[PDB]
Amino acid sequence: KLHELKPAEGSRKERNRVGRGVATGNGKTSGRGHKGQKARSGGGVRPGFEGGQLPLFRRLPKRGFTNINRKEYAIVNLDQLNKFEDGTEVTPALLVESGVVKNEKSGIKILGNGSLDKKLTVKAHKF
Amino acid sequence: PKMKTHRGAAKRVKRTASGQLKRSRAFTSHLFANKSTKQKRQLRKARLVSKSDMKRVKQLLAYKK
Amino acid sequence: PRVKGGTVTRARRKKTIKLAKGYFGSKHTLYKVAKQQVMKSGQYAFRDRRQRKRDFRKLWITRINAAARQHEMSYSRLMNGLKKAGIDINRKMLSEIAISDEKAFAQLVTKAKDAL
Amino acid sequence: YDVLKLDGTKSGSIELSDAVFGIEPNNSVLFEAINLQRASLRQGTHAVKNRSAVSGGGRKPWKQKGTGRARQGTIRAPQWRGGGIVFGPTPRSYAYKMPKKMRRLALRSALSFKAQENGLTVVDAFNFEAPKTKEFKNVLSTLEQPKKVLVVTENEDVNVELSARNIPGVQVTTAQGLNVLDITNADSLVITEAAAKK
RNA sequence: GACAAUGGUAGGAGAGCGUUCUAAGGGCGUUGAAGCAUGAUCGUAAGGACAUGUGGAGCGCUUAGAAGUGAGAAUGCCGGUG
RNA sequence: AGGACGACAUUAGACGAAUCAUCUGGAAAGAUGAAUCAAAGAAGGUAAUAAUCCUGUAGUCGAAAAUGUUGUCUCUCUUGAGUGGAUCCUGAGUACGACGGAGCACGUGAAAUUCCGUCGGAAUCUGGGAGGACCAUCUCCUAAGGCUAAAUACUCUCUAGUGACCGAUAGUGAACCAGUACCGUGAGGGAAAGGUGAAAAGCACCCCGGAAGGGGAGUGAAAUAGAACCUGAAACCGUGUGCUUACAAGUAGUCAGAGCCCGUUAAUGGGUGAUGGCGUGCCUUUUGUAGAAUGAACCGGCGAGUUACGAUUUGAUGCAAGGUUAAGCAGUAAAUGUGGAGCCGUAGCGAAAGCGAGUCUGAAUAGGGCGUUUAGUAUUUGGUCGUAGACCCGAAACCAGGUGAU
Ligand SMILES: [Mg+2]
Ligand SMILES: [Mg+2]
Ligand SMILES: [Mg+2]
Ligand SMILES: [Mg+2]
Ligand SMILES: [Mg+2]
Ligand SMILES: [Mg+2]
Ligand SMILES: [Mg+2]
Ligand SMILES: [Mg+2]
Ligand SMILES: [Mg+2]
Ligand SMILES: [Mg+2]
Ligand SMILES: [Mg+2]
Ligand SMILES: [Mg+2]
Ligand SMILES: [Mg+2]
Ligand SMILES: [Mg+2]
Ligand SMILES: [Mg+2]
Ligand SMILES: [Mg+2]
Ligand SMILES: [Mg+2]
Ligand SMILES: [Mg+2]
Ligand SMILES: [Mg+2]
Ligand SMILES: [Mn+2]
Ligand SMILES: [Mn+2]
Ligand SMILES: [Mn+2]
Ligand SMILES: [Mn+2]
Ligand SMILES: [Mn+2]
Ligand SMILES: [Mn+2]
Ligand SMILES: [Mn+2]
Ligand SMILES: [Mn+2]
Ligand SMILES: [Mn+2]
Ligand SMILES: [Mn+2]
Ligand SMILES: [Mn+2]
Ligand SMILES: [Mn+2]
Ligand SMILES: [Mn+2]
Ligand SMILES: [Mn+2]
Ligand SMILES: [Mn+2]
Ligand SMILES: [Mn+2]
Ligand SMILES: [Mn+2]
Ligand SMILES: [Mn+2]
Ligand SMILES: [Mn+2]
Ligand SMILES: [Mn+2]
Ligand SMILES: [Mn+2]
Ligand SMILES: [Mn+2]
Ligand SMILES: [Mn+2]
Ligand SMILES: [Mn+2]
Ligand SMILES: [Mn+2]
Ligand SMILES: [Mn+2]
Ligand SMILES: [Mn+2]
Ligand SMILES: [Mn+2]
Ligand SMILES: [Mn+2]
Ligand SMILES: [Mn+2]
Ligand SMILES: [Mn+2]
Ligand SMILES: [Mn+2]
Ligand SMILES: [Mn+2]
Ligand SMILES: [Mn+2]
Ligand SMILES: [Mn+2]
Ligand SMILES: [Mn+2]
Ligand SMILES: [Mn+2]
Ligand SMILES: [Mn+2]
Ligand SMILES: [Mn+2]
Ligand SMILES: [Mn+2]
Ligand SMILES: [Mn+2]
Ligand SMILES: [Mn+2]
Ligand SMILES: [Mn+2]
Ligand SMILES: [Mn+2]
Ligand SMILES: [Mn+2]
Ligand SMILES: [Mn+2]
Ligand SMILES: [Mn+2]
Ligand SMILES: [Mn+2]
Ligand SMILES: [Mn+2]
Ligand SMILES: [Mn+2]
Ligand SMILES: [Mn+2]
Repeated sequence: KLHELKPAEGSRKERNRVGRGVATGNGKTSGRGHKGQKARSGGGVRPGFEGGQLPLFRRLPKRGFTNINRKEYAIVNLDQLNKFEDGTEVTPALLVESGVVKNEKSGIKILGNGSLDKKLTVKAHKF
Repeated sequence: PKMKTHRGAAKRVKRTASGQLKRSRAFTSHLFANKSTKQKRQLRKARLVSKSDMKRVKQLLAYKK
Repeated sequence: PRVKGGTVTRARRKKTIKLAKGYFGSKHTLYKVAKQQVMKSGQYAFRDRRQRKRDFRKLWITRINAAARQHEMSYSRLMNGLKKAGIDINRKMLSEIAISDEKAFAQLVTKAKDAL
Repeated sequence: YDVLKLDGTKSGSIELSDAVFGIEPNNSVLFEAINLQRASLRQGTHAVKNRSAVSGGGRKPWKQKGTGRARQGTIRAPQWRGGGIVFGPTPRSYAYKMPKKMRRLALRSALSFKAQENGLTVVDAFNFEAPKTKEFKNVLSTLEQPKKVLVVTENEDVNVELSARNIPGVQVTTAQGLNVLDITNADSLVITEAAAKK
């Protein structure tokens, strides 16, 4: 079948060749249909922004992991070779509730609404 | 080359939402006592970049969130 | 890969020039000039194909006017009687009968002369 | 399962292998890898002349007005004879990449077509130099053939018309297995594929 | 099978024709390839064949890939000739 | 800090496998009928397209000398380690400050860190610097002396090769005796121009002519390939002539149409055209152009939306609460194997501390903003934007180096 190939229907379309005959042979008609036609994207001829600015950014920001932890029937944690967190800077455990199993949670900074349920089935807190 | 971010807008945008740019609002600097206390208290609460302008400013904050 | 100009041009242009075949002078020999003439030539024929339909109906009408006139009847009157006669022949037929058969045309005349 | 014909013979010593080797059909991926292969196999050595900065030149051929000729800039501007070439080819990469799992989806769907048509498995044997392989290839087989094995130099069949791709079942490529209309496999070679393919 | 719609500049959308190169398949070719010339040929268009003369090596078809892919106008460039 | 022994390499080269017949033909490699080799079916050449005809290829040997190159002897050069501390020593017109600059991604700024000019100008293991002004504290270091390979950049040149790069207006400016004819005082600018044939067999000889050139005769497959030589389009120039034309006002055609002449890709044919109807080229630009607005003498060739990298969106495909690699190694300038740093997603809200399916404002568990209820991600065709000259051609000008008072 190497001589009768076919691409998946829907991929691939013949690119548009402007300016090659009279099934359209152009672009616009005057003004900035000049080559490298300007207007900055933004620069709409009077401010555009120029209207307030509010700023900072500082340091420490955690990395969330919600109580969708239908892991094993117990065991410790932070072990995320398991398919859960990755690219963590800390590890808070939040809610969206379903503490459907009992285990011992361990990460830094647990959310109060979460930990109320984690400790209401097996007890669990740490740093 | 990577597109540069218009950092002057980014100092006044805040993205978040479901793609909408947040706010910042005008006449909020100085020269009070000519705006109404009604105008004053209301320009305090913030409003998004408009549909028509996000059509124009879409490229500059492409890297915000 | 570079594509050369290649044959495609000449073969295209010769197409046109062969269309300009009966034409005068360099309207039959230069592409640039013969292109314009062949364009117009069909631009005429397109309208002329419609016009000939009316150029011909007018021919029969006058011919009918002629043989109606010979029976002391205007073409105006003949068609009014033929309508009320319920005859539904059409000019090109009506006129051709007037040339090929004097008697047959006279009969339809008298048919249309009553029913008036 | 599939018979294992004796080299040169008929010792149809069956044994099992399939699923990620048979069973699988797919095509839409199978094409897209074939293109990724031949994309990558080309150097883009082409480069056209003047980005008008190429070619000696660049005084203004005559003053603007007063001449009655058209205004001109370089005598190498692209509409001249011997001028620059707007947007010629330039050398470039001509070669993308496709996600890992899909690369594997290719080869299975490649080999599975050979299973759905026909493709032989074999004992092995070896020695030195091969007009003999024609007799070995005439066991039955057909016009275009490849062979696989973890080892190498059993391929002094480089020089056969057609039929002269032979690579380890780890150097296996979507070209052949598509190009070639039959394929012949040492066991263990076919095992080494079955190991990796899963 | 009825029944509807089908003027059109900027401009959007769609489907295609042809050119060169690549791949695989399948071919043609000194019993004459490309090219050139001629014809009253075929297709809705771009365009495709066939026959003959010329010519004396090459070239097509299918499927897909890629493009220096299509000219009538730029007081466009170069050549030739009015 | 310089020189004596023998392995490899560079600079000449050698061996190197296997075909015959026929048909066509000027010639066989083509077709066909039987063969053979192959660690060699890469490539080019040979009277047409050749694995087996030649140069070669895979492969195998080969160096007098000359460098280059190393293993190793010699050759130098060699003194190598720890405990405690009184009192010495660890780079002064320096670090540092002010002033004027300059530099750090960082424009004097809150301006650390680093360098110049100019006046000032310290300390001495109870020392000095640094940690983004500064002090304290803490931690890391130890400036004001020097040298140091590899991984990195480049290609005038050499050898060996590669290309979905050009194929004579292309490709170098230059396939040819190109930086040459040619132009300028000069710096400097800078062309055009390839192809007989397989083989020179390049036309002995007769003929008209002073010759040029030509008709024969000849070589050749072909000179209707004869040198300004393959093919040999078009404009343009001519010879012949079938139909037509000297009372007619014409963007030249179109529609109708007798007459005459011919006979095809054989089809409700071809050429011409008395005469009748209709009828102000094209392009551009325009409210509007037959326009007396613009452009083109004609014919040919050349001649303008590209690519890279980012963005966004659509479509296709793979996986999916996940998706996915970058460099780098491996590989045959692949594919691929590797590599999970990294990026995006699973959570949002707030300027922020921060709290979290909710948060922000707020005194409020009022209200109100953004969010919650569920899908992404990687590659890629297309569209579009951004960065690039960014569709093409076009200034008057500006700056920098030079060249000119013949
Ligand atoms: Mg945020
Ligand atoms: Mg606003
Ligand atoms: Mg200049
Ligand atoms: Mg080999
Ligand atoms: Mg012959
Ligand atoms: Mg012969
Ligand atoms: Mg043969
Ligand atoms: Mg040859
Ligand atoms: Mg100083
Ligand atoms: Mg070389
Ligand atoms: Mg003589
Ligand atoms: Mg020739
Ligand atoms: Mg001619
Ligand atoms: Mg005007
Ligand atoms: Mg005009
Ligand atoms: Mg799903
Ligand atoms: Mg709320
Ligand atoms: Mg709400
Ligand atoms: Mg100057
Ligand atoms: Mn299209
Ligand atoms: Mn224009
Ligand atoms: Mn415009
Ligand atoms: Mn434009
Ligand atoms: Mn420009
Ligand atoms: Mn910024
Ligand atoms: Mn702003
Ligand atoms: Mn204020
Ligand atoms: Mn007011
Ligand atoms: Mn080419
Ligand atoms: Mn052209
Ligand atoms: Mn230049
Ligand atoms: Mn002029
Ligand atoms: Mn050039
Ligand atoms: Mn329409
Ligand atoms: Mn209509
Ligand atoms: Mn349009
Ligand atoms: Mn479009
Ligand atoms: Mn053919
Ligand atoms: Mn060709
Ligand atoms: Mn072009
Ligand atoms: Mn000219
Ligand atoms: Mn030899
Ligand atoms: Mn030999
Ligand atoms: Mn022979
Ligand atoms: Mn060799
Ligand atoms: Mn020191
Ligand atoms: Mn300091
Ligand atoms: Mn200071
Ligand atoms: Mn200062
Ligand atoms: Mn600090
Ligand atoms: Mn190199
Ligand atoms: Mn040529
Ligand atoms: Mn001179
Ligand atoms: Mn020659
Ligand atoms: Mn003579
Ligand atoms: Mn002869
Ligand atoms: Mn000539
Ligand atoms: Mn010639
Ligand atoms: Mn008169
Ligand atoms: Mn007359
Ligand atoms: Mn008049
Ligand atoms: Mn007329
Ligand atoms: Mn008229
Ligand atoms: Mn045009
Ligand atoms: Mn006029
Ligand atoms: Mn004008
Ligand atoms: Mn003019
Ligand atoms: Mn022209
Ligand atoms: Mn836009
Ligand atoms: Mn663009």
